[PDB]
This record gives sequence, structure tokens and C-alpha cells, in this order.
Amino acid sequence: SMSVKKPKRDDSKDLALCSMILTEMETHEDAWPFLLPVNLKLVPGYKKVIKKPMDFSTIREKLSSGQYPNLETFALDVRLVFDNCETFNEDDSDIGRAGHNMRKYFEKKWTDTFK
Repeated sequence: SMSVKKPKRDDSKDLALCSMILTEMETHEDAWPFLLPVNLKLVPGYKKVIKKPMDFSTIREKLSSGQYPNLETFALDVRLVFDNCETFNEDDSDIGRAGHNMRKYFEKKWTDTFK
């Protein structure tokens, strides 16, 4: 509350560490469904059904240009990529399995780096 603060957590390396995690996600073999925005002219249903599209390139541009105020807003966009994938793709598809694998990979790096 006013003039009463918990001790200051060091957040000065967060930007660098989220960049490293994102590099690792970009270079995973199962990243291919997620590297670029889904083409809304060529994929029927996507525009109407997926209210907030997100992809790794879009996260990388936001990260590089100071559009994440803190590490939690970064994790929300990464998880959005996987939540959108589950909304649109069957679990038993290559893309559906890719998304489960990537979410697992991300969540371990997130815990090991910050928790």
C-alpha cells in the first residue's frame, strides 16, 4: 500500500532472458506452424473464429520495440499462440501435436529460468 512495499525483485535481466527463451522456441523443429501469422485470406474460418491471432514473429517484433511492460504480458502472448492452436486444430494432427509439444517446452524453460 502507500509507502509500504515488498522487497524489490531484480527484473533488469528479464528482457534478455525472454529473448533467449524466444530464440529457443524459434529454433525448435516443431515451431513451423507458429513462425508467421496465419494467412487470413487463405485459411477459411480463421479470421472469424480466432479473435486474437498471435505468432512468434509478432512476439519478436513486440519484444524488440518495448511493447511488453513486464515478463507476464510476454508469457500471455506465448500461451495465446498455443491456445489458438488448440482452438483450431485437432489434437491428433501434426499441427495439434506440435502445439502441445511447444507449450510443454516453453513451460519448462519458463519455470527453470524464473521460478
